[PDB]
Amino acid sequence: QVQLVQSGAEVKKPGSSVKVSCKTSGGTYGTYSINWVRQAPGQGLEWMGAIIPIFGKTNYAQKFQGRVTITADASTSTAYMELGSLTSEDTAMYYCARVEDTALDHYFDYWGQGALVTVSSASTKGPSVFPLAPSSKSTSGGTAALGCLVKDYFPEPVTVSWNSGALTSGVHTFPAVLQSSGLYSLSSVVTVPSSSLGTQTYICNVNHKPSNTKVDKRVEP
Amino acid sequence: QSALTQPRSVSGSPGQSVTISCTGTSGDVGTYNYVSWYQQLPGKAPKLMIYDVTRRPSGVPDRFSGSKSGNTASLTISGLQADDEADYYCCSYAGTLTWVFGGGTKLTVLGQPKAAPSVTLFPPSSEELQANKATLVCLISDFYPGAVTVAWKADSSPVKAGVETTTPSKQSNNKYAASSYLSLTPEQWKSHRSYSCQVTHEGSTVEKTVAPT
Repeated sequence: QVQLVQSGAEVKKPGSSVKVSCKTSGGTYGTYSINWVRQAPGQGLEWMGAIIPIFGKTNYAQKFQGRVTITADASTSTAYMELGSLTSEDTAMYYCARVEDTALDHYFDYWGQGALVTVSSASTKGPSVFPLAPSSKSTSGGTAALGCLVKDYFPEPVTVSWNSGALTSGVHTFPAVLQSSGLYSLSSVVTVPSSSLGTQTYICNVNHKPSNTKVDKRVEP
Repeated sequence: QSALTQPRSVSGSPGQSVTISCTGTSGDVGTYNYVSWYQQLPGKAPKLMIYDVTRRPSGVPDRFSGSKSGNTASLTISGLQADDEADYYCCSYAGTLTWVFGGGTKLTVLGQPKAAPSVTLFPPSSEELQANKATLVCLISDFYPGAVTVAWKADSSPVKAGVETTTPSKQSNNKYAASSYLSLTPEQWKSHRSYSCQVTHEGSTVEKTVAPT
């Protein structure tokens, strides 16, 4: 199937320039266009510009003309968007979207997963992970909530799995809070049978790609 | 050049019908029949719902229909379901290789059955206390409607410092969840007899309590 996969999240200093990629696979070489749309936190989608790589054609919205440059390599079906003189107004999620046929289609059918670009002078910081032990019992299974506290990381986002994917449902990862220090913190908890915790070993795996950090933490009574 | 005009929010009960407007100019909406509509769930990429003012892509339920009159297009949702709660954005072609988006509309489905919140209070890990910190973690889940108020207590007394609470977020079962954190030094945690997380939902106040014991 058609897949648009983007570069990861990144923190950039004010005045720097940022570059985001969008590789398309499964997508019928031809007159497709790659459009770049940004979304500030809690705001709406905003079209920035577009490229037709087969023709080398580019266009931009008036708000971003002169500051954004979109390039492409058809040989690897990859598009790039570079945005310069960054300020904190540019902190946003940046999506690539695709138009399959520029002559026939006038809408976006496929979207990338989005890359979050945070413009800040603060430094990247990996998270500290702590266990939230169940420490309680209800019945043979009854109720039991255990989890992991992912503390003091910057910037967003972090991903959390349980037992590297072996434990999948009844897991609940809460959205992060932004503390007064400018650092983020979240929690992720699983509800398992009370019998399990004598038997089974429970590990949470946190991935913070912006800092290239991975943390495994075992949750014991 | 400027964004298309959409209402900030629309609401309806399950089984009802709602409509979301999108007003542009003669140059984009009034000229082309290339209006598209995208749905965005919390924390995901947009999904195409009604390209070509009236057409549905395959897989999109027939409850979503599209309309246009003059400079204004409209997304109509019939038979509202809880799974429809999301941000909806309209988009219009505005000339060669040019598109303009609307500001977005938040769609919430009210009137679903009430659900009391599950509350779990976690004491500071002794690993964190070894690292000279203490964090009280109060997690609230499985409640509807999606709004609660959280208060913290030091043995009976309201504590308002070091408290950070998320906005409510939707779970995969169409219920809501949130979390609150109380930052304490190890000494403040050890010196008190107990700490309390009190969650209020639609007038009902429940609480959990942890102790240094």
